[PDB]
Amino acid sequence: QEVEFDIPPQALGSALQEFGRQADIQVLYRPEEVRNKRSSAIKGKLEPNQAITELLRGTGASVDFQGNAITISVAEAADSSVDLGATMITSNQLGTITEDSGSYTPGTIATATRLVLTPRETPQSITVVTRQNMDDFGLNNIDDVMRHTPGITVSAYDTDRNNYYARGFSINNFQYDGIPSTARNVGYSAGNTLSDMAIYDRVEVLKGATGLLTGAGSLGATINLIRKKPTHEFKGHVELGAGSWDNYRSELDVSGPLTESGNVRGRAVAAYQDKHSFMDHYERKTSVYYGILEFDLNPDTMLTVGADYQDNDPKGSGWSGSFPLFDSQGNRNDVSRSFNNGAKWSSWEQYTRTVFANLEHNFANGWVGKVQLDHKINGYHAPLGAIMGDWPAPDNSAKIVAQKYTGETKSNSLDIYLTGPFQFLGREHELVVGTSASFSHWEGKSYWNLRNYDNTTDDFINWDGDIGKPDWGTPSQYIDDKTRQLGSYMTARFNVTDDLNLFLGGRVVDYRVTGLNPTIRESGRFIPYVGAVYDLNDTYSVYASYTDIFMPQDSWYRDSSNKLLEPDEGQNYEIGIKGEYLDGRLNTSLAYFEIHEENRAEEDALYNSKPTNPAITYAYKGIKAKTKGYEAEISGELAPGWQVQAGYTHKIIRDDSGKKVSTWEPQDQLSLYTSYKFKGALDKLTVGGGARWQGKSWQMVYNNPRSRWEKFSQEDYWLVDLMARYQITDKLSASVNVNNVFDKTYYTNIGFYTSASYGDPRNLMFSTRWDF
Ligand SMILES: CCCCCCCCOCCOCCOCCOCCOCCO
Ligand SMILES: CCCCCCCCOCCOCCOCCOCCOCCO
Repeated sequence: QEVEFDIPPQALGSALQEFGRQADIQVLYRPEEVRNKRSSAIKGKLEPNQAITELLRGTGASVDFQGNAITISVAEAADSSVDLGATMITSNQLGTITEDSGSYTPGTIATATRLVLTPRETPQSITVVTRQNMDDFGLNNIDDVMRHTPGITVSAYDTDRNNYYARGFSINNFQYDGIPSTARNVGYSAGNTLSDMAIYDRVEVLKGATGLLTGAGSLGATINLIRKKPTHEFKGHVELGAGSWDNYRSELDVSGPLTESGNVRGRAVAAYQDKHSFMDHYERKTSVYYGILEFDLNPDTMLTVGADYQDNDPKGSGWSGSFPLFDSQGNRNDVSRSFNNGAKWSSWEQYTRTVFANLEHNFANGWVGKVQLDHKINGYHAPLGAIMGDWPAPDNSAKIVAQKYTGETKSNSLDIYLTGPFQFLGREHELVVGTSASFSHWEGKSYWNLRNYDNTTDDFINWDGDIGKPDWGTPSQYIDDKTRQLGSYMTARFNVTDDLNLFLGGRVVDYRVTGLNPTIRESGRFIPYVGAVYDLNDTYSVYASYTDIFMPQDSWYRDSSNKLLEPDEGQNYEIGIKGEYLDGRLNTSLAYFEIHEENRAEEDALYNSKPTNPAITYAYKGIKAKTKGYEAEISGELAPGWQVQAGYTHKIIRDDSGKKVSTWEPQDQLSLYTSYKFKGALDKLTVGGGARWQGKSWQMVYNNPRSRWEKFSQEDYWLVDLMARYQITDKLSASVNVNNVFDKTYYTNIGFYTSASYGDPRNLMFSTRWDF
C-alpha cells in the first residue's frame, strides 16, 4: 500500500538498496546483473509495485513479487540453464521480515554464515517460528515458541526455568539480532528462558553445531531472536487477553516516521502480563519495554539506537521441580497437579536489559559494512524456599530448604563485519569477514547461613506455601567472574557451477575466564566450516556440511590430577535434501545427521569412591559421545489459505559407556501446526489446530530410603491445540486459543534432584486486537 518515495538516478545497485529501505521490503538482486546499469527517477507517494517498475524502466529487469521480498532478474535471449542458487546481494542483513507475511515459513535468513540465504540455499538444518505463527497460537514467550518448535523438547528445572534439547544436548546459545550472549551457566544467563515475544519478529533456530557465528558454545543448536524494527508508514496495535488461572495480558506496539521526510523512524513496544497458575500459590508479573530509533545519516549510512527491558517477578517459585518423588519411606508420592513445593514468599525474579547501537554503510561496491555495540544486563534476585528431600514423613511433616541468591552480570559487545560479492573464474561469489569481542562480568552474593530458622512444616498433604521467612544472615559468598571472548571469522560462498555452491569458512577464537577460579584459557582455537549444495531440478537440492563447536569447561570439572578437562567439543555431520515449491511459498526438508562429541565431562566413578589426591576430592573424566538421527520438516502454503509447520525428528545419543544418554529427551517426536483462512461468505474467519506427540522418555533416579535405583517413565502422549480468529471489523479482531484440548496429564520433569513437574492442563486464552 502507498509509500513515500525519493530515489534519484544512480547505480542500479544503490537504487535497489535504497528501495528496499524506503519500502520496508527485502530486495534480492544479482550483482553482475545490475553492475553497469542505472535506475530511472522515482518521486512521491506510490504503491510499491507501481514504484519498482518505474525505477527499473530502461534497465531490462523483471520483478518477482514474493511477499515481504522482491527478486530482481535480467533475462537474456540466450539462457543455457538456470543458476537457482546464484550469488544474490540483499538489502536487509537480517533476512526477510515475517510480520504481515501471512506465512509460517521464512523468507531469507543469515543465521548460518552471516550471508543472507534462503532455507534451500543453507547447508544446515534451519527451523524458524514466524511472527504469524506466534500470533495464531498465542506464543507469548520463548518457552511457548520452543514448545511449538519442530525438533525441540522443553523440560522443566523449576517453575521459572526450562530446558531446551536438540539432537541430544541442552541448548545454551542465544543470540539477539545475531549477537551472541554469554551463557556459561545460570549466572550470566538470567531471563533467557523467559523473553516475551512482544518485541520480536521471529525466532530462528539453527540445529547441529554452530561454532561459526556463536563462538564458544553448546552443541545442539542456537536460538536467534530477531527484534521488531521501525517502518516508513505509521502503524500499531493494542492487544488484550484473558486466560485460565487469571492470566491477563496487554500489549502496545507503535511504529513509524518521526519526521516529515521520514529520515528518522522509531518503534515502541510495551507489554504487561500478570498470571496465576494451575499450581497452587504461584504467580508471575512480567513487564517489557522496547524502544528503537533509526537515523539516516545519508541515503547509504544508517545509525540505529535501541533499548529493551524485561522484568520477570514471580512468587511461589520452586528451586527443583514441583514435589519430591519419594516420601520418607521410599514410596512414590502421589499429588494433584496443583501441588507446588515452593513457599509463598519464594521468588526467582529475573531481569534483562540491553542498550545497543549499530552503524550500517553501503559501499559503492555493493559491499556493505556493519558495526554493532551492545550493553547487556542479566540480573536475578532469588530468595528461594521449597519443600525438598524425602518428604513427607509418616506424621505428614516435611522440611524446607531456603537459600538466597542475588546478582547481576554486565556485558559489553563489539561486532564488526564486512560482506560483498567478487568475481573469480568468470563467476560470482560472496564473502563475509568479521571480528568480535565480548567482555562480561558476573557479580553476586549468596546466603545459606540462616540464623535461627525452623525449617519444618506440620502438613505436607495440604501444603500451601504458608511457612515463615528466614533471617538470611550475612553473605556466605561473593561471586566475581569475568569472561572475555574474542573472535575472527570468514566464510566464502563459491558458485562453482550453475548447480553447485561451495561453502568454505571458519572462526578463530580466544576465550579467557577470570575471577575466583583458576584462570581458564584457550587461544587460537580454530572452528572449521565446510558445506555444499547441489541442485537436482527446479524443486530439489541435496546438501552436506561439516560443522564444529567447543566450550571451555566449568572450573569444577577437573580430573584425577587436578587438571581442568579439555574443552567440551563436537562435530555435526549432515547430509540432506531440501525442496522448494510455489516460488518459495513452501519449503520441505529431510536430513540425516550425526553429532560426534568429545571431552563430555563424566563423574569418574572409580576415583570418586575413595579420593587419593589430597589435592582434588571429586574429579571428572572426559569422554566421547555420539548422536545419530534424522529429521523431516515442512512449512508454508499447502493450498491458498492453508498454512502449516510440521516436523519429525528421530535421535539416540550414546556415550563411551555404550549406554543411552539424555534419556529424558524422547527418541521420537512430531509437531504439526496448521491454520486455514476461509473464502467467500466466511473470509473473515481463520480456523486452526495442532498436535505434538512424543514417544517414551525416562530417567534413572536413586531412591535413598530404599537404597536402590529406579526407572521413571513418561509413556508416549499427544497434546492438541485449537484456535480460531474472526476479523469482525477492519480494525478489530477476536481470538480464542484452546491448549491441551484432551487435558492430557503428563510430566515435564522427572528426576531433576529427585523431584517432578507436571505440564499445563487444558487452558484457554481469549484476546482482542486493535490495529490503528
Ligand atoms: C541511550 C538510550 C537509548 C534509548 C532509545 C529509546 C527509543 C525510544 O523512542 C521511541 C520512538 O517511538 C516512535 C513511535 O512511533 C510513533 C510515531 O508516530 C508519530 C505520531 O503520528 C503522527 C500522525 O501519524
Ligand atoms: C478444565 C476447564 C476446560 C474447559 C473447556 C472449554 C472449551 C470450550 O470453549 C468454547 C469457547 O466458546 C466460547 C465463545 O466465546 C467467544 C469469544 O469471543 C471473544 C470476545 O470478544 C470481545 C470483543 O471485544
